[PDB]
Amino acid sequence: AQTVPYGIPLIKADKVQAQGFKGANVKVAVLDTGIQASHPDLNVVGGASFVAGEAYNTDGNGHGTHVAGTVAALDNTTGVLGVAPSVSLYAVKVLNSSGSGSYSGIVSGIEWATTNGMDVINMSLGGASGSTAMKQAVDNAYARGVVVVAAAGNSGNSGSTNTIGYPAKYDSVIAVGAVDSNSNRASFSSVGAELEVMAPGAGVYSTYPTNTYATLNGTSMASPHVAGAAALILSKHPNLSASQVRNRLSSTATYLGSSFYYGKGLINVEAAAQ
Ligand SMILES: *C(=O)N[C@H](Cc1ccccc1)NC(=O)[C@@H]1CCCN1C(=O)[C@H](C)NC(=O)OC(C)(C)C
Ligand SMILES: [Ca+2]
Ligand SMILES: [Ca+2]
Ligand code: NA
Repeated sequence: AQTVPYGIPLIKADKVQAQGFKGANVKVAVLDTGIQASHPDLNVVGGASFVAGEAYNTDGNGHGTHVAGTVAALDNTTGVLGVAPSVSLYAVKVLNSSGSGSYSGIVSGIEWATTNGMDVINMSLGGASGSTAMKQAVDNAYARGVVVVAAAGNSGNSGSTNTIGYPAKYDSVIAVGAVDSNSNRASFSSVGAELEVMAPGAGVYSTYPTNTYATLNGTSMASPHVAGAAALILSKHPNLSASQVRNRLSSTATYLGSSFYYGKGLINVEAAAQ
């Protein structure tokens, strides 16, 4: 009855989980379209909503719910298995039903997250431009010790140009690209100097409203693999700093090719969590 999405062992999260580290006590905020809190495979401990007319524990789009499931679907006898199934999960709603958000809404969510003591923030969202306030927000979150992860973008490549979106592009944020179950880069994955690591992003099955499970493709889906990993690292080495966590992830990554399309490569949690 429980399905193991291929991304889990592809990043070796399963080997870490078997060590006894599952993210217990680590706080992760999912900055997204909200989360279907009543899903039986998810346990949402709190959150906030910065979108008018929608509470934070409903997901009318599904995206938030799916991203969250990759970070933390419960390890049990049903549904799927998250990368860090015991993490304390918060839903922070910054995107509307249609999957879009405003700058001030996103910034508010980052700030909330920093203020409320999150350890890791996941932002499967992004655009062609940033804002100064957005930059301030992210830089400040990192400086205070939160690991900040974002999807690089689903723009593919074109010639020698950078298709890395913001906030991923900021240097205090990890930009994650997508690979498929064969470990190959997916075509839609953005490219650029800032790309940092890769994770599973094509054909990712996860939680999905209402009470079901579905497969989506996107750097959006690769991002939470990284957030979940950081969370595992922290549960095994609580003394680490954000940048140390960041460093472990990119240094032990599996090389796949040039950094412009693959950054340092595919994350390897077992290696990173040593
Ligand atoms: C996750 O993969 N998020 C990706 C986009 C992204 C961009 C920059 C940095 C990180 C991630 N966003 C989406 O998939 C997003 C959700 C709701 C709309 N959607 C779009 O960007 C769609 C695909 N674009 C769309 O509206 O463009 C048209 C229809 C042409 C106007
Ligand atoms: Ca539930
Ligand atoms: Ca489950
Ligand atoms: Na980056």
